Amino acid sequence: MQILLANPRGFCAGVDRAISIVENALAIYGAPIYVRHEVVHNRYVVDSLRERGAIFIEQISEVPDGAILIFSAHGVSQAVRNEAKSRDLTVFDATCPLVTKVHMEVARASRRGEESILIGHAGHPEVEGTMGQYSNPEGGMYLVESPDDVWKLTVKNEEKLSFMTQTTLSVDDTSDVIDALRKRFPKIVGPRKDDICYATTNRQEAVRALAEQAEVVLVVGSKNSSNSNRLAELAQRMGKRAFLIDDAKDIQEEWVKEVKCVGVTAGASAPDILVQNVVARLQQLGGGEAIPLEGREENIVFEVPKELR
Ligand SMILES: O=P(O)(O)OP(=O)(O)OCCCCO
Ligand code: SF4
Repeated sequence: MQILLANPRGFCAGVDRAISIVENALAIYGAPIYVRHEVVHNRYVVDSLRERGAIFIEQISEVPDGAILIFSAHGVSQAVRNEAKSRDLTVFDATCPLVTKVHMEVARASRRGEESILIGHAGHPEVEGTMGQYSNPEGGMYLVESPDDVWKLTVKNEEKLSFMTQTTLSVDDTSDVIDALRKRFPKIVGPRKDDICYATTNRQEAVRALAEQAEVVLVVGSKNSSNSNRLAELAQRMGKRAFLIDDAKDIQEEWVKEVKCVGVTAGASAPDILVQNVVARLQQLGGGEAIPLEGREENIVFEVPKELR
């Protein structure tokens, strides 16, 4: 059985920065360091950090006075930030710079009192954080997930309307929502294409090329990671069996029995050691040396804030 590796795969620049922010906090200040939400949606990364004394909470009212609190890479609402700010807390912000870029647009729309539409998945923490930058009651901030949602949306002034997206969506599905938004609201203003980040776009392009070659695709990533689920979905829609797995223990022998080519990729929140262990297990199940595919080069790094070097 041949094993192909997608390229690019695995950690993006925002995830590497956010993990480094927690580790450095722990190294500088000691345990405990509190973190609002899983710093990234990866069970291994979060368990790792938990065993080293990070405490992950959902709500700020779970954090003691005077503690150190880190916001996860997904970002947080103005309300969360004020709730932390007017509290005793030392805060470091691990929000990815590419999520903050979208927040700055929503904030500008809010100040002008002009309506904004976010394309994103209800309940996702990045969506809560981004919707949560809009506060002007004179305007409005609306979430849409699909063309159907666009077809039922009514707004107050469609002459003054902008859109923004979550960064970890399907490029193809988002394109269909934006096509609907432009047809419904011909004056709507937005980015050229979407706010989908380089890392999401690049891993979906890489998984398309992988699925073209492989009969079965394993995507290393946790169930609550949006971008990881989009990679699995993409391979499934190309007609390949695709599984989202946390680690090598999850591989069921039936999935690769009689399979001549298996592909492996990893979401932006999944560490390389997990892919290494998945490859070692596929080798036990008859796979040969892992062959990395040729891929688009990634060169972006985001540094930790100087306070945490
Ligand atoms: O893919 P999602 O947005 O669920 O988040 P993740 O933690 O799995 O991957 C890194 C994204 C962090 C902010 O975009
Ligand atoms: S997936 Fe994209 S937006 Fe999210 S942390 Fe990575 S680079 Fe940033």
